[PDB]
Amino acid sequence: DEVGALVFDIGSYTVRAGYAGEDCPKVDFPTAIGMVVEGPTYYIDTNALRVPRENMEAISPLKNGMVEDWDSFQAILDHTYKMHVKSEASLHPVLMSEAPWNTRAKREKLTELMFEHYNIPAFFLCKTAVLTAFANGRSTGLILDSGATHTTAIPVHDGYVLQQGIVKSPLAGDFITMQCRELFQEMNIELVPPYMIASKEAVREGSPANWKRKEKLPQVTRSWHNYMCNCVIQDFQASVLQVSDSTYDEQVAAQMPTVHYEFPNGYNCDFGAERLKIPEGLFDPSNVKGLSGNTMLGVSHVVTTSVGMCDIDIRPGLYGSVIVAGGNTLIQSFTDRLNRELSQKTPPSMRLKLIANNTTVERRFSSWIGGSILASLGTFQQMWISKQEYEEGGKQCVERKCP
Amino acid sequence: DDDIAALVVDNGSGMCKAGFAGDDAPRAVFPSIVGRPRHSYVGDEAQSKRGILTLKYPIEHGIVTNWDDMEKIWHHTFYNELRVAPEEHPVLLTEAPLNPKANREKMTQIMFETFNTPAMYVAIQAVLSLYASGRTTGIVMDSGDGVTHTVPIYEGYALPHAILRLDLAGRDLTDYLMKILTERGYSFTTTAEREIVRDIKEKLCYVALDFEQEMATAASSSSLEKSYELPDGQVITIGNERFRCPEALFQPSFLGMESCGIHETTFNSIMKCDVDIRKDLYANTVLSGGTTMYPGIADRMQKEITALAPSTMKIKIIAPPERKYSVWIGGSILASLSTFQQMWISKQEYDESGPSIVH
Amino acid sequence: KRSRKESYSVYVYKVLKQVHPDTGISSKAMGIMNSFVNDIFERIAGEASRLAHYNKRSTITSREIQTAVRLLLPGELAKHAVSEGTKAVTKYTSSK
Amino acid sequence: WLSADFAQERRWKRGVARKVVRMVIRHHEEQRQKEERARREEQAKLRR
Amino acid sequence: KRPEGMHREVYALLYSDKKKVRPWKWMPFTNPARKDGAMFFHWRRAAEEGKDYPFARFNKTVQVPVYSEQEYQLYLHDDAWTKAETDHLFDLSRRFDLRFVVIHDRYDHQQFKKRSVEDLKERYYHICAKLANVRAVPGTDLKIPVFDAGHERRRKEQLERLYNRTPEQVAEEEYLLQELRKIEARK
Amino acid sequence: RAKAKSRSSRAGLQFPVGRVHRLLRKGNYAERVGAGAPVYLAAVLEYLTAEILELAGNAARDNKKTRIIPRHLQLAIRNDEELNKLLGRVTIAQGGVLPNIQAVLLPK
Ligand SMILES: Nc1ncnc2c1ncn2[C@@H]1O[C@H](COP(=O)(O)OP(=O)(O)OP(=O)(O)O)[C@@H](O)[C@H]1O
Ligand SMILES: Nc1ncnc2c1ncn2[C@@H]1O[C@H](COP(=O)(O)OP(=O)(O)OP(=O)(O)O)[C@@H](O)[C@H]1O
Repeated sequence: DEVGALVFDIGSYTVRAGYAGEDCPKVDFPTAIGMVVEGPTYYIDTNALRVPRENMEAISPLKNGMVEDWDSFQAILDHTYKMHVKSEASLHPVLMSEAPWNTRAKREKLTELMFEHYNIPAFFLCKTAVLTAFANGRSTGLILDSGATHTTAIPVHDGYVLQQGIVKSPLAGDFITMQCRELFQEMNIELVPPYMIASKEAVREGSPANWKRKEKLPQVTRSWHNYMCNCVIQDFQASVLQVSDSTYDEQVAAQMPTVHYEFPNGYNCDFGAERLKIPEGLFDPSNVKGLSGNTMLGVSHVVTTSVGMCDIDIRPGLYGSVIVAGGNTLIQSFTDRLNRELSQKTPPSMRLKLIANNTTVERRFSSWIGGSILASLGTFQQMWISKQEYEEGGKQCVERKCP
Repeated sequence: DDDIAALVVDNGSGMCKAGFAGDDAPRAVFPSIVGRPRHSYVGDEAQSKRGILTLKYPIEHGIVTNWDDMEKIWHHTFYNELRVAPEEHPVLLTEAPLNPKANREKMTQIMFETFNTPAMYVAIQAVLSLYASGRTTGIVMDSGDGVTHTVPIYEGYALPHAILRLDLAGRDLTDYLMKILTERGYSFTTTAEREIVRDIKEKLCYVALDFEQEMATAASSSSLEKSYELPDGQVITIGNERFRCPEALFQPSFLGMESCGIHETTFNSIMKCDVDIRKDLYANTVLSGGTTMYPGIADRMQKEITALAPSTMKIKIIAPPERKYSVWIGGSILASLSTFQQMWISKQEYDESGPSIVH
Repeated sequence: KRSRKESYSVYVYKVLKQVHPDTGISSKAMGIMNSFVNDIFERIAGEASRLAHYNKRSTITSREIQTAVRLLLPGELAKHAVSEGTKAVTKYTSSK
Repeated sequence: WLSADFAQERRWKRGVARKVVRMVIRHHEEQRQKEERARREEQAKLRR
Repeated sequence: KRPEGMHREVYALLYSDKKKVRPWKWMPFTNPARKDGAMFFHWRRAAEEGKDYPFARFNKTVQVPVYSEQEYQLYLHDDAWTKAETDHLFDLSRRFDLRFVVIHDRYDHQQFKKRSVEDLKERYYHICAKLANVRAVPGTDLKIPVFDAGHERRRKEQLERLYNRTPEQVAEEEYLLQELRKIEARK
Repeated sequence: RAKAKSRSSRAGLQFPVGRVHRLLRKGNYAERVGAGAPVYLAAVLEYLTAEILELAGNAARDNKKTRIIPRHLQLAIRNDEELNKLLGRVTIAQGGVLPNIQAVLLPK
């Protein structure tokens, strides 16, 4: 039943490639990579990426779960194949994830690029929601994925996604990074990335940073500088931010223990209510300045809208199999606040239940674990789009072979 | 008792650790090269007859070939067994950094088909290196002879989502040192000659001021030129490669191949690791491998990790006095662990699941 | 706020169904059966405690339980129960 | 059938590798405890 | 002297009361359930080389009739449904294992006017029934149980009216409690 | 950790070894209980139960009934030689008695 294949989960934040049947992906590496015209070169594992090198250039291969630059996408694929996978593509099928809102044009183009360039024996393109459901062990339910670019509620029914029920919101890791930037600029915190620091000394809490700048820094572009700053900001997020249990109240937030954090440059300080006031926008964007818009939907609002836009007969199943995934879901008390809001807003007639896949591996790599267990099944061995299928039906056979 | 009968085999890019297990030291290590006619030999004989043999390393940054080569190294290692390998074979063999499915299955296939053993186990060299001491986690540098790694093995499990690697500090480091000696005036051009350059690492392996050590030492070159022993008696005061390319680990740009300096590479590994586990990653950073025998690696890793890490988290570096073979020692211990019996794979389950076993 | 009371009905029915696939048991018969189990448990445990106290031992062991079963069960039932207990204590310590 | 298997195998694997590194700590402890048992043997010779 | 030599508890209880050939190989194989002859690989044993694919039994696709051009023009004609739409509906039904909740989402609204789930289900069932009602000889499926769409529309409407009622749930539950109260009082 | 195995399954019994051990350890019986005592006790209890259930099912089939009722328990106990001695001083509700009519009180 098992067959040596290659499972790919190419997200806007990180790419996870590995073999089908393993509990974890072989290699997970950031997606927001740089570029250097050595021709354009790309890197993996973050060790060839976060290096000060001459003329770091900007690039965006995949945004919102969709390919933005086919050249950079092909380069990332080639590098993942020859550097970490270290195996010929013709020896292993390829099961790749895709965003539900991916277009037929991009689907067919990816299919033809995988069949005419790498000559893979079999190909399959599955949706991230279906993969998350298959990983969590449910064929019907609502997948809540809060990535770096968007927070999306996707209803899957019997293993198929209902496009008309999908809902998206831009409040995601990008919004959190913007809020962290604004908080730093308001608190007068100079965001210094590590590559600009030569040495530092220990300073008292709240005092200026005593650090020395490197003397032979190479030429780096504003894009690479912002990438390093966003990496630092994401570290700060994972180390500090926490979701409020209930609706954000300034009085209750001013009674919470502060969290100490030290930036790469040595500036160390404690954060109080400002670390809990930022993650509140994910659930209630009405209190976020610079976001003068009520049409934006919080996490619970997105969930409720996605459940409501579906047939009333299946809403009980969605409410009972609400699955939570994504990187942003790792913020402390995020799922607690989500469950509270969903129990408050959901009609008691429909049972509510959230899966407890709270581990980091279970959350961030859910879409890849799903593809792994889906390709490691004997039944799935009949859904493989073969090279002969591509040659006979053409690029358009993808739409009929893999919904 | 597979624990008492334990056996370990590690291929390696520079020296296979072939030796009987159960004790705390290897027995019959060998250069691990396979020679064939130019127009089969393995080990010391091939290393001697390199002049009339096309030599190959079955280790390609951890990758190996299945049908033809690795079986020769295994036959050469079979001396560790009591010449009765078809009966005395509770062996654990090389586990490349990360090529789990294909390499593990194809290797276990050969092992069970050639020996049909009642005891086998599959664990990445990282976990064996960590068992040399034993604690929550290790981010072992594991700089041996072919590659460098940052394996964050939390609680004895190698988290693959955070494993990072480095390639330039492997074999090509000897070629860079050969080019440095060419600039000096020796001008070697083949392995049969630069074997002595490889040996130079026995003394020319120190670094203090990663940013200006070589310049500051060329300015005051005295009591630092160890004068390695050349065969022809040329004891010229080697005093620049003493500090050039021990630092190439921390500064890949110094060689020409670009990558995160070994220190910042390990740092990025533990950064990509979990937040709470990152404290133990800082506190239990291990150093292992032949390349880690450089006396300055410990202090330089201390300094660089303290510069790159927060002030609250300290760096409790641990370099075993015999880190040369810490991986082998830990593997032998894990093998001859008393109550580890039940975890050995045997012919019993092989005859019904074969390589479809956990891999 | 539930006041859940335990019983041996889940295993008394498993043994019943394994020793008689086609025969069931009523609720009153199950209650009498659980009462019998409790009564014999009390008897054997008290006899083992008495043996321990007589031997001046503060802990009851499989040997005390074996002698208690030999004392309690009559004739050709004692031997059967003792062989069953011995076989179970040997199949349990063999890590199966 | 297979979904629960991976979830089970994960908890089992992290449990298996766990107890492995575990007896590893007990083994190292047993080596220090081995030296302590040698000291106890010295004390037993003392007693004899 | 005590023989023992065995486990303490078992020992006390007992006495105190007195040719290898079968290599696994990375073998190729074909799945008879497939029609494209795609060749895959598997770590089979040395005994079942070339044996049929065991999971091939899992190929019992859903049963969906296939009307012909003449049959459609004769009997399945409908003023509010064209071939371009009916063929697509049947294709979706065959592809997605006859689940109309998903067929409705996969419906091509860009070429055909919007549809609900009940109308699609009614159309499918009417097609299936009319295809076979032409003669009594067909034994596969003759009397397809065409579901009720009229009452289903109500079951949808007067239940969506209950779904999104926020305080009305509490109000109705409270009055139902009071209703049982005084009904028991007047019993 | 490793997949937890219950002591009842490990031994090969159905009765709750865990609950038997709990009762033994918290009861009047002793200060602390060994691991082997509750296994043995549960095994003996299970054997007695299997025996009496076999006899009750036999009585039920004899009476042409599919459900074991207290009649089938009383008849089984008072027909068996050893179980009768075991439960001589025990009365069973709604169990009845045997049709043991003395030969001296019969028609003559
Ligand atoms: N430990 C953590 N704690 C909190 N947030 C985290 C953590 N790790 C990652 N994140 C957040 O997760 C986001 C990216 O995660 P994820 O991998 O789910 O994105 P993706 O799904 O791969 O790509 P896309 O979001 O475009 O689909 C980042 O915005 C980052 O801030
Ligand atoms: N004492 C030492 N000081 C410096 N370098 C050393 C020392 N001993 C060995 N080396 C270098 O390290 C290399 C051997 O690496 P080591 O034995 O630690 O791991 P390895 O097994 O050789 O590598 P791999 O594990 O990839 O096979 C040799 O090529 C040698 O040049």
